[PDB]
Amino acid sequence: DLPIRNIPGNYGLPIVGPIKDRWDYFYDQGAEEFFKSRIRKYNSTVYRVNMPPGAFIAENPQVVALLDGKSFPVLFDVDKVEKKDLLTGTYMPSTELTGGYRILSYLDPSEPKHEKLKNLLFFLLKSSRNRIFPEFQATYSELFDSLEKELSLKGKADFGGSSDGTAFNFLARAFYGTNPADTKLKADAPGLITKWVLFNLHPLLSIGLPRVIEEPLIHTFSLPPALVKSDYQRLYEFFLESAGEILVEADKLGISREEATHNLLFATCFNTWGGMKILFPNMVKRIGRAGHQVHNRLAEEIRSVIKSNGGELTMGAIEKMELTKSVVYECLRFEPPVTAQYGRAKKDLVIESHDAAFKVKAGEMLYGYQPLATRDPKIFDRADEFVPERFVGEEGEKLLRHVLWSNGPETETPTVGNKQCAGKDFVVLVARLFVIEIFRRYDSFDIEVGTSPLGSSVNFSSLRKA
Ligand code: HEM
Ligand SMILES: CCCCC[C@@H]1O[C@@H]1C/C=C\CCCCCCCC(=O)O
Ligand SMILES: CCCCCCCC
Repeated sequence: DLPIRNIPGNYGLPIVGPIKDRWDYFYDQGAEEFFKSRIRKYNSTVYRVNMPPGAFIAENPQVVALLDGKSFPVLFDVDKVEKKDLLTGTYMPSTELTGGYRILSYLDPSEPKHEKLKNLLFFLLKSSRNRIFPEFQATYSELFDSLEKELSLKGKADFGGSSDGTAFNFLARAFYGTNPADTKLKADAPGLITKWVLFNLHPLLSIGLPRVIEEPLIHTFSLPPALVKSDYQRLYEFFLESAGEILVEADKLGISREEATHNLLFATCFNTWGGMKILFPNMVKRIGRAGHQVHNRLAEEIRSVIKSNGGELTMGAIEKMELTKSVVYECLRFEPPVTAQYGRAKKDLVIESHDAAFKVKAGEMLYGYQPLATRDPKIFDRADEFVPERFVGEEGEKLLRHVLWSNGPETETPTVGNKQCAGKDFVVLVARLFVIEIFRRYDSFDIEVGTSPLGSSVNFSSLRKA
């Protein structure tokens, strides 16, 4: 059996310990090296550490970090961890930001409204099933038209600053059969959502600014929700007026119209649009870096399969695209869009890692940095390499149980009883559609890459048309 080890690490002195750890995390090391340096120092993938934000935003920055793929899955086990009010970690954004409601993502499965609200989103997704393909193809075709246009003018095309409007338009049309251009939102949604997301997540982000500016402005106190209230109201009235069909189902599930609307706003703007804002530019970055031979292989597969399908792109056609499916899973393994999962121990636990077991007490906050679980070299070969074909074939597919992007194994299903992403299948689908749209149009591409507060900044510098 595994030896019991004391959990290494410490929290330093009051006040100054957490501050120095925050400086390492944001400025002097960055998240990955913050965690890896401590793995090396402590010779352990489980250890005590302070997490941001602390200061006057979080009451208690103290966590036990789980940084390997054996220990991490404890965070999925709803019998071992409580998942209440910890979506964003050791603080929770004011409910003033969300209409006075505790939204679904913050609810533990023991709360009755968790089941109701998750069932509502499952309905939203199922009801959209026949709109996803045509609306994705229409909106993303327009995006690539715009990018070609920009490349011709500037010699480079900024992906993110057009793709955010594309994603919102796509979601409004797919989920609600509504074109935002036909509404009072016009083209304003990305700006409105970005500001509101910043008010929620600023304690966890760096914008770029020097620490002497950022620390007092975004890392010490919460930004006042009052300042984003009017912007949120514009979004709210869009959802109230556009979500008629879904609100009928909310009524049947026994959810108030107002509670339903705030929840649809959050699922659409925060979970979906926000998640896509991180994922899509990251996919362009990693696929871009994979090189032109990989691009050509994807183009050849995708185009051949669609030709075999009489030119009609369907769910069944996608199942034939082995490399495409594998590349999407490899993006999600290599660079999980949301890196931080938390859970509070409900009872005394014994957590097993690769070489030791550790005991934690009821009430301890557990934290996982997902990239260290999904790039764990004790689980994956070539763990730090992006390998496009990793998940191709029977043996490769077995490894999907260790892909964790959805807050559960990729082989498992989200349910009302767990806290796995309600949109799991939707995300994988639209990520596949995104790769398909690129390579049906282009043989290959080149990119330029920079940092962004969320995800990556990506420019196309060449788009080689078919
Ligand atoms: C690329 C896009 C997305 C990413 C990266 C993503 C990722 C995640 C992650 C990591 C969690 C776990 C949160 C936690 O720490 O507890 C989560 C939960 C959740 N996500 Fe997704 N998600 C995406 C898209 C979507 C979509 C399309 C939906 C539509 C329903 C959605 C709805 C939810 C909901 C409702 C939860 C909370 C589930 C519950 O309370 O049981 N997300 N997501
Ligand atoms: C703008 C929010 C994007 C993520 C939405 C996705 O639905 C899940 C929400 C899960 C956690 C919320 C906090 C996300 C912070 C993301 C940046 C830092 C990180 O990756 O840990
Ligand atoms: C980076 C914090 C700026 C806050 C914006 C307030 C808008 C009135």
